[PDB]
Amino acid sequence: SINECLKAMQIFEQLPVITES
Amino acid sequence: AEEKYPELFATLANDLQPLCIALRQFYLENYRQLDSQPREIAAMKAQE
Amino acid sequence: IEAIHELVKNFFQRLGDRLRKVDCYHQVYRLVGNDGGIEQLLRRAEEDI
Repeated sequence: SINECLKAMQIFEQLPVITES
Repeated sequence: AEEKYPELFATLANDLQPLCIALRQFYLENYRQLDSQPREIAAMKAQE
Repeated sequence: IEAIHELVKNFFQRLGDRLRKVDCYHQVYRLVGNDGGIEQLLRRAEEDI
């Protein structure tokens, strides 16, 4: 949600987590 | 209204990364640590 | 031997703690989704040293 909120104006993305395996 | 305003959010994200970076690292280390241990009883019993 | 272990361990943890504040560490993490193996290589080098 934080990334989506900033997606509208700024491009500074955060670090997600996926496929820990 | 077009330069200083967006910068406030930009610095906010830059100040959030230093702590979000640590939480991810801590969880992965613990999560992958447990996966090393066996799951089946037969393997676990032999270890003892 | 006992004191040497402490010396090396303290140095590496201090190096890592201060390495996460410089731009170079989080610029890459900003650009990609993974650390790039810094911790894995750093841990391996520390043990070898």
